[PDB]
Amino acid sequence: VPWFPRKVSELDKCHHLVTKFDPDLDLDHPGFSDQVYRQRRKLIAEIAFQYRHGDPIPRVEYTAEEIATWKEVYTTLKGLYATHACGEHLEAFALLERFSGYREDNIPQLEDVSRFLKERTGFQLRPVAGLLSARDFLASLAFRVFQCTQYIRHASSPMHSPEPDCCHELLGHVPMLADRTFAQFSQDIGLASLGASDEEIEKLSTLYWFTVEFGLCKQNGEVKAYGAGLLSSYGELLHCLSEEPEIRAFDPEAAAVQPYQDQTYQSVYFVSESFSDAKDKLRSYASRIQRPFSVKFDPYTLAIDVLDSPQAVRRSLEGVQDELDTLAHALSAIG
Amino acid sequence: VPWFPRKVSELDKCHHLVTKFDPDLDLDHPGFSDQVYRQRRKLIAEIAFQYRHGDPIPRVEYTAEEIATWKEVYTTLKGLYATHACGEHLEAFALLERFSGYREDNIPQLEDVSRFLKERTGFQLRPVAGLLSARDFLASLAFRVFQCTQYIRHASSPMHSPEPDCCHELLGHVPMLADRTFAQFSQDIGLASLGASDEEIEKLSTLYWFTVEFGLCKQNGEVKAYGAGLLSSYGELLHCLSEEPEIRAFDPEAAAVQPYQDQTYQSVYFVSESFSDAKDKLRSYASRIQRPFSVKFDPYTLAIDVLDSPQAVRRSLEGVQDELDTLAHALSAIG
Amino acid sequence: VPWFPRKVSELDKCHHLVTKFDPDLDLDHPGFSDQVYRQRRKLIAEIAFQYRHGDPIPRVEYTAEEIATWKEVYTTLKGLYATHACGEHLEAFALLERFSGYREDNIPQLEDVSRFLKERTGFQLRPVAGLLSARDFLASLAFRVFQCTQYIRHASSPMHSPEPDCCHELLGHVPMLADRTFAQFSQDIGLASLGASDEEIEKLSTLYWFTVEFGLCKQNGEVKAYGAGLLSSYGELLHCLSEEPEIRAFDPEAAAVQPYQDQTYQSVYFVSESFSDAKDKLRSYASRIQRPFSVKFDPYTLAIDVLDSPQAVRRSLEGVQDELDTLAHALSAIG
Amino acid sequence: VPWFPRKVSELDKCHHLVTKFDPDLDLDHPGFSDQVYRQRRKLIAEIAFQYRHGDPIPRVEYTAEEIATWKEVYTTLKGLYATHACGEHLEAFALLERFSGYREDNIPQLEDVSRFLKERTGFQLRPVAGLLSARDFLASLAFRVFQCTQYIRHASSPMHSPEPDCCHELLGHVPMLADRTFAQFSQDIGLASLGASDEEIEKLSTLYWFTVEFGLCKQNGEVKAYGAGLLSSYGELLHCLSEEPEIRAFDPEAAAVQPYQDQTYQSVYFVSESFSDAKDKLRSYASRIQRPFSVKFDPYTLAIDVLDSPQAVRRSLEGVQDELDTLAHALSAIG
Amino acid sequence: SLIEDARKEREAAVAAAA
Amino acid sequence: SLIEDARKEREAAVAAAA
Amino acid sequence: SLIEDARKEREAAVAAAA
Amino acid sequence: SLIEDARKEREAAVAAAA
Ligand SMILES: NCCc1ccc(O)c(O)c1
Ligand SMILES: NCCc1ccc(O)c(O)c1
Ligand SMILES: NCCc1ccc(O)c(O)c1
Ligand SMILES: NCCc1ccc(O)c(O)c1
Ligand SMILES: [Fe+3]
Ligand SMILES: [Fe+3]
Ligand SMILES: [Fe+3]
Ligand SMILES: [Fe+3]
Repeated sequence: VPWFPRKVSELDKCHHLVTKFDPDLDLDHPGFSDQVYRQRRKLIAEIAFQYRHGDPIPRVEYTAEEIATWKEVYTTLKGLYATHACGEHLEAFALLERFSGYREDNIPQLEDVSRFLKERTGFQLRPVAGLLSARDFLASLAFRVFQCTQYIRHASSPMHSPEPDCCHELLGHVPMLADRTFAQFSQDIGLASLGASDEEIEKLSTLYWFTVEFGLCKQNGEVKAYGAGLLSSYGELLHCLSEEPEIRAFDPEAAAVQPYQDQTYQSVYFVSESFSDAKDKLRSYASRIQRPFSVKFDPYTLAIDVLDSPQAVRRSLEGVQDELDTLAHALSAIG
Repeated sequence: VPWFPRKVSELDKCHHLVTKFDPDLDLDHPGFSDQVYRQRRKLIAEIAFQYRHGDPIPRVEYTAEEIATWKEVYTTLKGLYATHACGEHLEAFALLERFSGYREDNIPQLEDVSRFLKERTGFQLRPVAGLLSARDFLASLAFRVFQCTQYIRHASSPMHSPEPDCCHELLGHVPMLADRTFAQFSQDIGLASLGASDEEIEKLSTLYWFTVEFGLCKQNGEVKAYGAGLLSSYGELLHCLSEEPEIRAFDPEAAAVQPYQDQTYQSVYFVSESFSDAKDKLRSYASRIQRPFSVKFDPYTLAIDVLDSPQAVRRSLEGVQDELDTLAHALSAIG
Repeated sequence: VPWFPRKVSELDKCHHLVTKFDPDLDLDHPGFSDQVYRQRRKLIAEIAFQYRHGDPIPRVEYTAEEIATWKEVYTTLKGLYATHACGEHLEAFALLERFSGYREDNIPQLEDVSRFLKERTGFQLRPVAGLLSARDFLASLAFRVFQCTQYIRHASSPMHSPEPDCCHELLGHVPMLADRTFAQFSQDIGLASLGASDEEIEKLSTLYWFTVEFGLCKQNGEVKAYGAGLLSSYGELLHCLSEEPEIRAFDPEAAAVQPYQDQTYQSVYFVSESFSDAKDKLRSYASRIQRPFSVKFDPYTLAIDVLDSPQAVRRSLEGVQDELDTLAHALSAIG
Repeated sequence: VPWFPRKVSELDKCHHLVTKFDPDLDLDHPGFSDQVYRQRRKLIAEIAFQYRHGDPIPRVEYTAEEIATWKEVYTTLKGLYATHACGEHLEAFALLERFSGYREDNIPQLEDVSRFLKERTGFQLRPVAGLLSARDFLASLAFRVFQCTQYIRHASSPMHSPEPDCCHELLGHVPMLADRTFAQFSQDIGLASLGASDEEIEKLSTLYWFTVEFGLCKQNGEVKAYGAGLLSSYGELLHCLSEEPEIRAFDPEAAAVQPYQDQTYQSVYFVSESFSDAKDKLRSYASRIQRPFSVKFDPYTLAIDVLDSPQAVRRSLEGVQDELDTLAHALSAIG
Repeated sequence: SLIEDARKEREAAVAAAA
Repeated sequence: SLIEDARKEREAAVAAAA
Repeated sequence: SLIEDARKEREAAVAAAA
Repeated sequence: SLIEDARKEREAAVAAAA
């Protein structure tokens, strides 16, 4: 049976011990030839690898090249976010810009943003770099923690980045992660991903790429795109809503088997009328996914407990019924 | 209507802004004449006042006098904890000593211990010093955060401390806070304390002194004391179980009105057969306590939401029913 | 505010006191000229009006004309039920024929059938005749009791009946009422109908005609019709599945406003993928329907309690949480 | 494994088929020598044995001897019910006398009373006579149906009856059965009794004799007796509250093993502060009682379903969560 | 048939209003 | 009376055992 | 110690009242 | 990118099998 962590404690320990000295090459990618970019990657790797769970996120200074790119991307993308964006995304940056400091002239840090997300939506960011496997990334998603990188895309191609960077995750992902319903929907995916077999890991991971990175929804009577990739690429932002690419109703099985492409735009899209429809369907899909047990999350301790015996189920149930009694007394007091 | 904080954000901000430059005198107390003790108090105050929510707890070095006192108290108290102690207390330090490093020769720090408690029981410690009011202390208890001080008792009276210090809270309180059922019981008190009137604050606070600092229970067929004060004073440790002091069944109203004494041992004791009996009784007592609304805690964001309208109740209810459906699917998958 | 009954006690009393001597004319309808038919109507009315709640259903003997019609309709309809029927409908009569005695040569009674439905699905039939208003019929539906008539259609038109009779309800309705999910779905409609305003009564009633009497569903990969009218008329049975009539996805608002016709086939159809989709949508529709209170049903006493104050909500909640604790203990015992 | 019925259908069938021609002798008992009493017993047996589930209770006429005894007992007991009675008992007969017709000069029937109890508390009475075994009696209690006899005690000893009769059950039991909380408490006993082993049947049955027939409670600041036997015997009515008999706190194990006596007053009494305390304690006791499965009751169909697999648990859970959603929507609509 | 019931209920309700 | 019922059930159950 | 806290809270609250 | 991850996980898992 595949091994999976049980809580954040082993996640940092085992993952930071077995893995070591794994620098990224990315030579064939556009740019990545200047020695400065290699130094930044080394700086990010040392900050990431040596980081321990629960410690504050180290601050990283930014030179002119990255700040200038942030200003250009922020100004261009911000002027287009009025269209093709989703309701939660709009107020997402609106509050963030007023509080997190999102501006073209001012690129925010990680510690300040991480505090804001955890305080509001209970989300924390792990500044990881290099290659990320599937199980570890999904496991982090289960704990409601999103892996992130400190460096940004190469200045050679400001419009698009061959590999995900800070700006891509910050723009495409951060506004969506702020959504409470979406946050819970993402968390369920992580829990389901835990303990998934080799094929199952691919199956569940396939939905993320076709749902999180690229996604469509119909709210307020108009269709909008919520996928991080759709809102991250200016060219893809117009293309996603364009009728040229294929658009189909969201389907778990279809997305997990639908063929994909790399280094190219996307023509196959899945659209969900409401996020809740995706939520329960995945949970039903997860139930359909064979597993010798289940999984539960405890926010009181940020721990994960296996669900394989009735006694464990009763343990959680007892706490559940306690809340109802507390709420019932509150209802009696009120009115 | 009395003002109360809604989340940790304002708790640190408003409390650290209105309050300022409030050193402790404690001159008439035994000792407190050496300039060194005053310097330590100033060091603790500066570390405490300048601390911000979410930051790591600064490490404080210990000289010989405090470490020697820790060794003596640890050795003497540890040899007596085999009796008069409660079941949860025993394994409390047993795991802590193996992991937290509790030993007479080695006095642990705050950052390491704080991490352990939050990871297991989701508890965090705020290194506060000086005088603590009632509402703020209860409000912190509501958020499951326990206020603590860095300095220890005066070396003049190692057996007992005129004022609570690190050793008192660490020994009397920390083992009890580690209890899951007790942790939830303490949390309910904090929630009830929130918004309590002047008299109500006293009433709810009265139970804490007669229940948390001093408490008795009957488990495994023998009576044991769980109050922090009972397990903190060697003389009171024998006195509490002694038949000389008055012992009575736990009663919310009786404790909240029962007369008290200071700078002297305790003769009136309240004993609860089980912690759950205390839990529901207080919740019923809280329901009896008039309040224009209710209060709820969200572990996903560590936030507190007022309970005054059905819409807010439905908001929590929707999440509650979602958990049952998730658990129901897990049950279907299992077996 | 419109008056509504609170339990079965007043339902029988007030309805059987205010209403009296209300014979049906039905002269312009096909047949209804023979004195025998008028005598049967009088016999049904006297049995119906004088009946009291909780009493056994009086047995009514059948002559050759009705039994012969039952044999013809049963034989013809039974040979076609293999197609256009729904899964629950199939086993519905299969068990009924084996137990209730459904056969062309043997027409069952009401007392035996009523016992079977209540025992399995907790449904009881009230042998009512004459004109039935909207509020009373919906109120009966709320209590899970279905009004029924003893006499059957006129022998002049065995294929179709200008007015509903025993055979229509027995074939079109009885198999569907046996469905547990459908039974609960129908019950929710009755509860929502209670207290509905004049326009609201029409709105909720409109869904019944477009959903219960005529309905479509997609199960097992094929589309089948569950409406009583669709399965009651041989000509309409083929027409309903035919592509000539308009077919549209089920919509509460659309059905409640969609124009209707009488004494003619139906061309507008609403299809629901699953019964649960209809269930929650109506409940959401009911929530959308303004009402100064809510309504709840108590199977332990077959009573209906208004839902206008939190205290009433808590009353039901306390019983709800008791069941979870009982189930939780059962789970602990098992395994 | 012991056989147990699953619903009322087999309860009547198998019990009325295996058992047959089982008249009662009761010759050594006081009286029972007049031929008239034997004829009444035969009349009761024929009415009881031939009765079928769901049929109306046949009316039985009363001569002068029984009506005169009813008047004497009613007048004497009614004048003493002002003391030693419990709160629910008081209003129990008060409503019954106003509605059920409870009076010394007028002895009510069974059909009218049975309708009243089922309508309010959902209780039905089975007019059974002769010897009643343990499993069948407990099984009936599980379905919330109370076995009863039509004949009354012998006129030779109006003060006390050597064997239970209609007056004993009507006075001692009927007022208590009307209590909603007590009704549910009694129902839980029946469910637990189902499937109990030979020793377990005795153990659970022992609590009934020491709790239902004889019971004490402390409400409104005074101690009152709720046991049917205590409120049925005038001499025992004063004796039960008297200090001469032993009085002890209610204990499941103690009652199930505590020695008993027959044809004599009772000196050992169990007192429960509140009915709920008895309720949960028995449920915990039932959980302690080994059983390869659990049991659940469905009021919608008055059926009993075994609880041995998670799938069955989920089936009930799905309905449970549906109620919360319906209630949640009702809460949203209100206010 | 529901059409007739809807109007019948509406006219009956409004009959007393006037 | 329950005493007699308890023994009656026990003896009846054990009667077939022997 | 709670005794002093109770009076301290009460006197502080009532101090502004007068 | 998930395509490469899926194959990478599959080949890594099956590499030890052979
Ligand atoms: N495509 C590289 C892997 C990856 C996975 C998820 C992301 O959100 C992301 O930006 C990048
Ligand atoms: N007595 C000073 C106030 C105080 C309150 C609670 C404690 O646990 C404690 O150690 C001290
Ligand atoms: N159309 C007459 C009224 C009516 C309403 C509902 C029915 O199911 C039915 O058979 C008849
Ligand atoms: N003692 C005979 C058996 C019996 C059991 C329960 C009763 O309530 C009752 O009146 C009689
Ligand atoms: Fe991405
Ligand atoms: Fe303390
Ligand atoms: Fe019909
Ligand atoms: Fe009795």
